[PDB]
Amino acid sequence: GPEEITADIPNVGEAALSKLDESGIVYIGAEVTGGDILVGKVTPKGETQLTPEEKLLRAIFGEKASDVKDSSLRVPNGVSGTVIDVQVFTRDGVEKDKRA
Amino acid sequence: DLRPLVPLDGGRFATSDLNDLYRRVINRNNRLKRLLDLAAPDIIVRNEKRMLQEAVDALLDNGRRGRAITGSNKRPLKSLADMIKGKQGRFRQNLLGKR
Amino acid sequence: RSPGVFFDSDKGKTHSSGKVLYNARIIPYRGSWLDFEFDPKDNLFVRID
Amino acid sequence: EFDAIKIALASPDMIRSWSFGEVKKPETINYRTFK
Amino acid sequence: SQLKLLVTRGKEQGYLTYAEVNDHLDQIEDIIQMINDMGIQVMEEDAAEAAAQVLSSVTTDPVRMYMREMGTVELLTREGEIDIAKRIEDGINQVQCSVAEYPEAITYLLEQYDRVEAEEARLSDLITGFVDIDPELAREKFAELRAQYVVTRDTIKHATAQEEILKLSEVFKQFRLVPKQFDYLVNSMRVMMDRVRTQERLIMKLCVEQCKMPKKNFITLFTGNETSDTWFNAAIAMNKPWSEKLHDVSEEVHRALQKLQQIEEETGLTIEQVKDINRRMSIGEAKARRAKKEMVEANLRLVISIAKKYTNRGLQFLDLIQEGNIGLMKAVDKFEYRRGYKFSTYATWWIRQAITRSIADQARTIRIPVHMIETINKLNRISRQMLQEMGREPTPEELAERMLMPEDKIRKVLKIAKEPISMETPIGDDEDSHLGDFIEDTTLELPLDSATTESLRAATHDVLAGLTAREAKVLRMRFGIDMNTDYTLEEVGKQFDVTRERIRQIEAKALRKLRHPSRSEVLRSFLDD
Amino acid sequence: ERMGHIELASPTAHIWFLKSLPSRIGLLLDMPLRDIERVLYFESYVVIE
Repeated sequence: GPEEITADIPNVGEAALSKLDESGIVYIGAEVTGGDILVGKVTPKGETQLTPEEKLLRAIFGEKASDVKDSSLRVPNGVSGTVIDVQVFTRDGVEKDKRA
Repeated sequence: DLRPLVPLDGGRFATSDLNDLYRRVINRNNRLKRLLDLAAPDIIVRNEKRMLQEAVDALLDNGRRGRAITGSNKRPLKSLADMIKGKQGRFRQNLLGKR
Repeated sequence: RSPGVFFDSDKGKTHSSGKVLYNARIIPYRGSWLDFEFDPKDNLFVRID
Repeated sequence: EFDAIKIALASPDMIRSWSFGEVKKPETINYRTFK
Repeated sequence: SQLKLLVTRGKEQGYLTYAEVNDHLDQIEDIIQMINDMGIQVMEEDAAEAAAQVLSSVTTDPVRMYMREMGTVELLTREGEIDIAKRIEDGINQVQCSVAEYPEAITYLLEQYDRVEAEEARLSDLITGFVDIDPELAREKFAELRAQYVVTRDTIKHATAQEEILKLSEVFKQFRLVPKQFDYLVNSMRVMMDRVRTQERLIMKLCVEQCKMPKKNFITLFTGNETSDTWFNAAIAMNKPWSEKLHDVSEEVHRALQKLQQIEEETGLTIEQVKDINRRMSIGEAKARRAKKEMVEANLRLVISIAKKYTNRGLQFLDLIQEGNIGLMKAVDKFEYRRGYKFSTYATWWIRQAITRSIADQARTIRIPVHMIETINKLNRISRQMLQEMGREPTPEELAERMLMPEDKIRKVLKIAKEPISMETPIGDDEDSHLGDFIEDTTLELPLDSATTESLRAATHDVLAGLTAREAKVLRMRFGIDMNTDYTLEEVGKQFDVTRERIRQIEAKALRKLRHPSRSEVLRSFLDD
Repeated sequence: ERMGHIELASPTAHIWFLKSLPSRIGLLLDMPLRDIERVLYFESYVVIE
């Protein structure tokens, strides 16, 4: 299936995003540092075939790995600064985003 | 695996020249097989045999044969032995000098 | 290099006796590479391409 | 643990001993799935 | 001593450019590469005597060798081609009569014809038409061969039979049956002679090739009677010492006579009839084949012309030509001057489909359907006349209204092309790093994530240590732990011997005790929201 | 780790014993390398029996 740019991501804290609006893109202005998500992208994975003793744990606390991975863009090591600009291209025959 | 066909981002792919060299030799071998069950004229079959000797010979190495039979790339296809010798090859570069 | 005519020498290095050859060439834009070249024997010589 | 690296010409029965089958087709993969 | 002198000069000066090696003597490239390792260090501006001997012996481009092969080849004349064609036809007619020279060949013909009359095939698929609309004619004609045979059975007792087996052959010659039925009795006819000839290898080779039997004694004995024991079992009174050696195999090659009488029975008539039948067949057949071989020679000039335009779409030039030849020989079986034609116009149809049906088959590292290649070549051509026409460029939407396809069946094909990159491509930096030197792995377990999991089977071992023997074992039972495992809940109901329902109770009891915060907080560490 | 093999439709000559400098198949059979070359590329026969 296609990839999404949502904000609801596998294992991202509520303040761990802190800089993504509804579209999952950073606000113009928010100072960024090592590891902050500029754009929250997630790509699906179909039936990972997880390990045993992790099936055990996920059955113990009822949690279960979702369908989407964590291929989300992020600021590299060290390089820290401000987000001065954002462009949003889109395929012509496709739905556009709220931030778009 | 040692001659992979890795997927590149954006729909493209990347392979090693060993792949297409193997493919061409298999093509010439299939053709000579088809010729042999036809009992076609010995001229055509002898050209096929010559061509397969050419293909395998350029497979194991590129230098002794006259023209390194390149591809759509305007570079010579990089055969087996070239992945052992030379500066770039496994021995001189990657088997002692490694990250 | 521009198509024209050139008089090279290549001091030393030919015949390894100290002989200084003289190999004149005429590189045109479109055609043949006319090359007059000497030997050690001081007999002029000609090649086509 | 090994020692005394060796090398020699390879017999056709040797080479058959290595493989786990024989390639026949010049196809590689499926262009729709990548299997 | 010309090249011997130049190699002496190479050992003298130690570096020799194109001037000398061009002027001290393709073969040029070959000889320069050879002079490289006297060693001499040749350039462009046990080897010394080894290379000297190989440089003492006086092209292999298979295209040059192929032209030189074709040198003794020349365009054949038009009606001369008709003559070759009629020679081929005479060969096929020799083979036809040969099969009709075999009567039981026509017997199996009637067998197949009855099976299609018993409906074992199609009445128009039993043959590729007769040489003449409705099958009840051709079928009753086949039925004529049925009655035309049983009129022949009256006369092997020989003067009236020999010309009766042929009258159903002369009618036979005016037919055209499908090749599979054609080759079956043929490939059975090929089986027929191998069976009989192998017998004489048991018959004669076990006498003439072992028992010191001169050729005269078998030929003067066998051929002339050729069937009974008068030629074989009478040779053991030859007043010979080697005819005395005809005893140990006398019961064995007599078997080979037991197999020949089978074969005479199996042939229905004398094996020498069947011999010169299929002997005659392959006699003309090779000549017939010889006729075809002659014609294919004088048409490769077409095929080199045909393939002259398909070349640089990623296929070796000698690979185009060989696929070209495959059609050129396949058409020799099919081309018919019986209309009166030039084979030249006929060939390029087959030879065009040869190159193109192959070029879409074995010309990428990822293969694709010809009907998809049908598509890509339809877009790229229809892309031309729209890019050139409308102005800038055909957008896939614009292609959607030229070709009314859904544009997501189109756009997937535009993702189809562009075969993979050579992983030995040289990247920039002038560092000689190839492309493949940066393509990373995805199968690797992240070395930390292995380091994590080693505590997991330790940590779950921790809480599973402080469990009850039932719960500790049943959970290892229920989940895939420390074995080839994951026995289903009925399966744990059997081994623990409690109940398919009761196990889930203690299983529910298992982690409900482990669902205790402040009791199993270890795996609480293995949670990150 | 696995390897595949290929059954060639006909024999063919290894280049390393063919065209290497000392010609491992050259001096294994008393021949000049150009002779076995003419043999290999279907040019002129070589007699046996």
